[PDB]
Amino acid sequence: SRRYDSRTTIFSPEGRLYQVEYAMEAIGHAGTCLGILANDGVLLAAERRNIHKLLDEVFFSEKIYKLNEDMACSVAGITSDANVLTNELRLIAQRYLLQYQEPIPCEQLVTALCDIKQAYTQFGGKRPFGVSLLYIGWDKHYGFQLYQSDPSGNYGGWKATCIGNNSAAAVSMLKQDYKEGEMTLKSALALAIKVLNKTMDVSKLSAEKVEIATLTRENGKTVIRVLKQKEVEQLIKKHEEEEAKAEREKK
Amino acid sequence: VEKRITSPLMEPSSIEKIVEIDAHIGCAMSGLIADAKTLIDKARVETQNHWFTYNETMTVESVTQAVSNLALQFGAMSRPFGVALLFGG
Amino acid sequence: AERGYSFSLTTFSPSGKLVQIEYALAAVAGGAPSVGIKAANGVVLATEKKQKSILYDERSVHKVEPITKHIGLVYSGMGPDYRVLVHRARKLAQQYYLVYQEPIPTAQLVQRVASVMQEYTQSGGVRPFGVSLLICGWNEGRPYLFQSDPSGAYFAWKATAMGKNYVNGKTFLEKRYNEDLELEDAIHTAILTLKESFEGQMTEDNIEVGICNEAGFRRLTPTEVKDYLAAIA
Amino acid sequence: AVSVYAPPVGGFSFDNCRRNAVLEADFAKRGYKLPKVRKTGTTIAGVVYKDGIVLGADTSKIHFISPNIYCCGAGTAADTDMTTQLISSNLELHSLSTGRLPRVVTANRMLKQMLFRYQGYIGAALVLGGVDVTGPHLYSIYPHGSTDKLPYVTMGSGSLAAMAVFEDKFRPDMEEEEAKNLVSEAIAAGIFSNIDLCVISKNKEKGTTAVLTEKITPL
Amino acid sequence: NGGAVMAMKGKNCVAIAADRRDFQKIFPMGDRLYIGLAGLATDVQTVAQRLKFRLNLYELKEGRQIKPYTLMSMVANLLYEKRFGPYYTEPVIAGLDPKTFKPFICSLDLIGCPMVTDDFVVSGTCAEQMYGMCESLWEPNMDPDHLFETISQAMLNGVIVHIIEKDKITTRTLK
Amino acid sequence: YLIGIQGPDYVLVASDDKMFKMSEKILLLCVGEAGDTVQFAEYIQKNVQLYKMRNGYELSPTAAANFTRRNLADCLRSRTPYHVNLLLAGYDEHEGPALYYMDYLAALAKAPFAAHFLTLSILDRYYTPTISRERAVELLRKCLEELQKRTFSVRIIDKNGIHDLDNI
Amino acid sequence: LPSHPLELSEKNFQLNQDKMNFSTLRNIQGLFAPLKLQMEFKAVQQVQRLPFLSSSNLSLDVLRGNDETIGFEDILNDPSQSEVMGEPHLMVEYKLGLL
Amino acid sequence: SYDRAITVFSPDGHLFQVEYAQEAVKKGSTAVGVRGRDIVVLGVEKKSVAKLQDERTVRKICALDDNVCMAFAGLTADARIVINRARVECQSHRLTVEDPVTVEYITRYIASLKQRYTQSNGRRPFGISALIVGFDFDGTPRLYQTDPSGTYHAWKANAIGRGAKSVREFLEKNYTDEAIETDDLTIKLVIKALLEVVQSGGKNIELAVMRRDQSLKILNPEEIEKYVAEIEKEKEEN
Amino acid sequence: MFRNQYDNDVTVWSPQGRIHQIEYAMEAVKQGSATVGLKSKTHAVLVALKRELAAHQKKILHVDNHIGISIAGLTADARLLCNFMRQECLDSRFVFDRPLPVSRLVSLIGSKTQIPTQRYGRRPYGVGLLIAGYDDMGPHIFQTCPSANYFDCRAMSIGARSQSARTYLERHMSEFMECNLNELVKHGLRALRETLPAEQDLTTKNVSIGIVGKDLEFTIYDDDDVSPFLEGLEE
Repeated sequence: SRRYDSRTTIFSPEGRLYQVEYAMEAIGHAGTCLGILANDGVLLAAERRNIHKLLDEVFFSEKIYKLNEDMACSVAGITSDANVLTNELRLIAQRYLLQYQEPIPCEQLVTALCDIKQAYTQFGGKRPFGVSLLYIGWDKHYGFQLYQSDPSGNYGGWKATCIGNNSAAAVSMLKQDYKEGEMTLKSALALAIKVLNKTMDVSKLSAEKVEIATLTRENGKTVIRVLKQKEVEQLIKKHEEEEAKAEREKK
Repeated sequence: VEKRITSPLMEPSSIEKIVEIDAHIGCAMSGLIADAKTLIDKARVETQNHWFTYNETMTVESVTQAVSNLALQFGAMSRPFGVALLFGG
Repeated sequence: AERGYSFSLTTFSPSGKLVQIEYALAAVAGGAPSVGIKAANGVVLATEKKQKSILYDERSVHKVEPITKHIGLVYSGMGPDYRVLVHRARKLAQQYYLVYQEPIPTAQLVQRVASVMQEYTQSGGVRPFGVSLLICGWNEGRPYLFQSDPSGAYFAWKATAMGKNYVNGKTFLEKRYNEDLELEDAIHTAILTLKESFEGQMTEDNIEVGICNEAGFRRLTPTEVKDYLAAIA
Repeated sequence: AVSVYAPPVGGFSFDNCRRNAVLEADFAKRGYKLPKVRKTGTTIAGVVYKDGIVLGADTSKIHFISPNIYCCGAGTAADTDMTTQLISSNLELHSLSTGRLPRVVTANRMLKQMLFRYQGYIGAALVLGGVDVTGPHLYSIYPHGSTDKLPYVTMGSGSLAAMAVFEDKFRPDMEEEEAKNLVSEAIAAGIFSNIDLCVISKNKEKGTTAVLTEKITPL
Repeated sequence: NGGAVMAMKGKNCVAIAADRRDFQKIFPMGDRLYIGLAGLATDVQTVAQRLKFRLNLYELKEGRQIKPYTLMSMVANLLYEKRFGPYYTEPVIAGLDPKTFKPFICSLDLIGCPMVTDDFVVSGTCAEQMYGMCESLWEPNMDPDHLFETISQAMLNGVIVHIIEKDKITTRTLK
Repeated sequence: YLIGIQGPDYVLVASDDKMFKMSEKILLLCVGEAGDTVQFAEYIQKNVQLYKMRNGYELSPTAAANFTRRNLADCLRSRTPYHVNLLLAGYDEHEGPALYYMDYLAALAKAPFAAHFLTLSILDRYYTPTISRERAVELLRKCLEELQKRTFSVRIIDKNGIHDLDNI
Repeated sequence: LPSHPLELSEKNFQLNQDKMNFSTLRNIQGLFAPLKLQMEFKAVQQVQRLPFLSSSNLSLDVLRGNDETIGFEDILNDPSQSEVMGEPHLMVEYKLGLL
Repeated sequence: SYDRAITVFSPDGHLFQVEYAQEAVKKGSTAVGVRGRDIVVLGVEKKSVAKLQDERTVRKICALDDNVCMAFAGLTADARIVINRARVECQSHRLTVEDPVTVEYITRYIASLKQRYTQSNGRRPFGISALIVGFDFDGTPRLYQTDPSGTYHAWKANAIGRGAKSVREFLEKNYTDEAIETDDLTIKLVIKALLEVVQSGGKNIELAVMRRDQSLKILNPEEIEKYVAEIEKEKEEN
Repeated sequence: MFRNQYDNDVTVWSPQGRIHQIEYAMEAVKQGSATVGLKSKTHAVLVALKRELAAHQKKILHVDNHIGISIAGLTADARLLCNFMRQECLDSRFVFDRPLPVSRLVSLIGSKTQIPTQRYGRRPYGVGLLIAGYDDMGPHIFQTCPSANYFDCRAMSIGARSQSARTYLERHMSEFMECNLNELVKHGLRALRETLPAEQDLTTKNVSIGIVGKDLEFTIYDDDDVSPFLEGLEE
């Protein structure tokens, strides 16, 4: 409150660091990004928010990134910082793989990047990154996983999560329509698209507003892929038809 | 020293204010005990190197002078040391 | 007001805004108009150079400069920061070429320069480079166009505008630009965009055009841009 | 993760050197069979004449430094390619800053300084020849960083015969076809093979095969 | 410090064959791209591991696959990093181009020195005579089976022949 | 004399003790310079304990072998007089038993059977993946007899865990 | 002793370069020029990324005059892609001089 | 006031930044430590279980050496950093002395790290206080505490974080010796302390058990539910 | 009034072209205790007036064999300056095998104390040093104002109530030159007593004397050792 926010290294009478809280507010200003754990795999239903009519598509994905053979993540925050943070993720994963010749367990990479972010928070003269990354992946230990770190480095485990815009509503509605141990990747995508429909009120899902990823295990290989425009269009159409049928049933 | 035990569950052994820096040297702490840790550690190190090299006993004045030389460094510490010692040897 | 946050670069505003980067982008927006159009045969980097005085020598600082044989760029904002970043871009391109014996992809060079700018946008003691880079190039038989910002964030574009009346420039590009649009008339489109965002009379020495096609980047001579202007009007 | 404090740096790593030397001492007396270095032991030649420079490399050993600067290579191969590539990139950056073609003196200075910094531990015995604003120059780089700007220079396997040919058959300010025939004669003496005359003109038994482990991986 | 391996070219198919008795020399540096490290076992393993580290970083950042020429350049840079105190390795790089699927074969130095041919390249302690034998045996144009026999006989004059055919690669340890 | 015999669900080492365990299911057998060998064993044991208790799970025998190869290469690289040969017997929950031959130059190699030549020749003469514990003990005894003609205390790393077997 | 004659030659190449530059300037220009250059280098180095990330050091090279020059240290081993990395807080403490 | 710099003092003689780090510690959830005979327990408040959350990923109780662990209250990331550094230090000490660390030793190291980070304005003090417990080695159960100020104190029963006063007063009333006569008694004591702290039990208790020759054993929710049901039966009896 | 902006930092000039931090350090030395220094043809004498139960402070210090000092300001900066002086003298006698000249040492201290005034993140040494010594060219009594600039003095005094001592020394500035060691010391004691209130008279436990002479090397005199001089000292 106009005090103890000049630096990141200064506390308040209540024992609060306002700079990281403002970084989280900046996250809140970002675009909606979902992550839902499922039995078959795990998905990342992000909001493309690339709706200019003179914008190119020369990249793999805007929201969705790939860290290693076993991991992928989404981004909701400051793009410039998120780029270096994802580069650091890739580098850390490759360091661990080079040293041990085994893919980095998801929690270890998440914790390493959280250490990076909280180190930038710890020391004076450095701005907290202000990026929330939505990690997914598979490992021998805990199978499929869903993690979510914040600018301050606080990371938690999740079955379904959201970061960015309308995150609180998205999470509440996910836990309202989520089953633990029952959701398959199919129903996971259905729930993700439903949440995106009911959260992104700026416009209806046109299949370019939406960027959904998928991470499954075929032949003991982590298959990280992104739903084709056809796939997301089918998801949107299925959700809209089911909603219309429910409205008809309500009468 | 009047060691202050905050609660009955506290161990008085851990809150000791009087310490040993050498067999022939002793001091009592009062104030920021955390910085007193560094101060008395420096004094212990100095007397230990003295015993190692000259195989004698550091004068109380000499060990307190060394730990003062540690304490002179502020503005190492970035603020004046917030603890006082009574080097009784 | 939120002035404490306005002054400091390493602080987040209560709403979560980096005001210093916003002011760097305002400096970018207060720069000279620059229009880049990604055509089918190649790309165009046209801008409104500020050397309109007869004294200003032509063989001097160029708004459009090459980094490699197949990459060039134009800027809007601070000339000095632009030139320093151009030097860094050339250094990075040579590093990549010596490591891989391969032409640096435009995307990779944009990434490297954007990270360099993010480096100064992150830490306290310096300022964000008050300049945005409209980097173009050509790889694997494909035209490229990118836009870097002082924040260090960069985006791919089909047709974008910078400087003054840059929102109007982008609206004009959206009005005119076509996906099939070929080169040698995308230059005409860029000329018309800069005319829509011009101040004065359009002269071959009031603009600086650089195109990059399969052959590579090439800053157009006054004669060529004069011919294009004559064809336009 | 632990036991790493200083930040990373770049440059040559000389860590392998000590163990490498001890192991060579071990292999020298028992085991042998250590990989060696492929080297440019072939002859190179170069002359300066009226309207440019001409270089010869029987092998090619000629290396593009700039559009108007070229450089032959003798000594060690990897060393000479890396050196020429680095100086070529440096001169490319210099030209980009200038908007002018780089000068041969700049190339000679860069090569000399870098090779002296490396104290001739990388074998780059080069014949730097090109044309610039000043005019055609023919330097002679050495691994230890010594240069001679002579009318003609040679180095390599049969470089002495090439030098004799140059000395006997050279006249001041030769012409295009005369210069490139003198270098060819000198480089031909080194051979005694096709030569890459680089004219930088100023104006311009059925064994038993029994498969054991057959596997496929459709792609 | 033993170990030898060679490569041969064909028609949309390229072969790389090493010997066995006791370490890996054929590391897949790509889906249709392999490496031919030959020399001291520990050095081979270290070079392969760090090369794969660099390759994975490059693939993640670029979004494309390393091409054989780019892989050769990367290997040369890696070996030249330790120019003083050289790695006891002579990588032989064979494989198809991920985009155009064109055969490529090359051999490198202990410090890195690109050497590209289109018939065959050999590395190892007895590489010179093996290459002479290949010359005595080599022919211009091969099919995947004919290419396999040629490299196999040359190595023998077991052999793990990895014929990299764009349709599919085949591996066979002969004798 | 550090003879190892990998089996279907165990790895019977036979030290001459040299059996310095790193963590549960991991057993490293170090031979060479007396001072360097034990120091390296202690260092790797501390590192694997740190990994175990920081991540909540231990390094697998393969991961431990790779990390040890890296560290041994570095140690030889930092100081030449570090002649240290290793033999990492271990059991993986998923992979299963894992024996790892590694020379002083840190050239890791998974071994169906290993020794640190006479002992290896007997193993070469007779070995089978489908072997029993008593069969491996007999193999070790034969290898020791051949080496004597030219101790052998044995442990196994079984799915149950490390076990102490009758000294040979 | 070192692992190679060039080991220390290139471990401290930059140190010697600056040392000789300042020696020459002191001998010719005077005390002021080395002082000024040291001040500029110190000021530019005070502001950069934390040691566990890869700093660009752009403006430092611009002052030094090697922002448009390439060397073997630029290409051979890349600090941006490191193979072993320490803890963040640990290396920041090391840089501050606490350890 | 003088609360905008860790370096500056106040005419009272206070460094308000460190006291604010302590306030942040107080913000954290409750952690309860009891030092019994052949047993040490770290009860933690698990009130905010939430939904679609993994209790495995986020825990307060973490091990530092084979014979010592800790539980904290405050900034989770700061505690994570301190825990990792403490593990590194413990393994280094075992490397160089060949014997397991003492609880006092790692408490000393953690307090020294907090003292290091409270030295200067540039570094803010770690905003977590650790209840470090375990066995020295010869078999002496230990309980300790740390604070951002950077000093440590051994304890017999201590509670930190949220509602620390009420829980530590409950321990003052009920610690005694008859409540540490058995490990089950210590578990019941910490569970009752957290019942005085947090409303619910079992599902709101993240309890850990560490016996004389046993490693950190984080009790499962069913076991803690059984223990709190035993407490409820005892209450019904009286 | 308007000097608050420019009186907190030592590297900022005020609109009146003044650095008030240096003046505040010169006030700090003034707030310290009064000490006296004076020399004869053959001797350089320092007399210091010390601060109840518990021992007093060591205003007089033996910094070197033939150099001695008296402190009249902050104790910490005084200790650092004494350490630096002792190190300089030790290095001179070790390498050059020369008793370090007192004037040279004073110039070194002047530069040392000048450093912080022009540097940020530092404060001027808030201590005044009366440096006695003897070598080559007879005795040397000096004064290092906490502002780097220093002065050479036949007699001097610095501290709180030191103006009376200065006036008395001026009254007999010329007499000290033609005085025996004893008489010089008594003159110093009278100068000190000028600083004491009229009621108080010099005792043995509130006086330390530092004396370096032609044959004599610097020595600090305690209560018992200063009693001789106090015995005979005219009221």
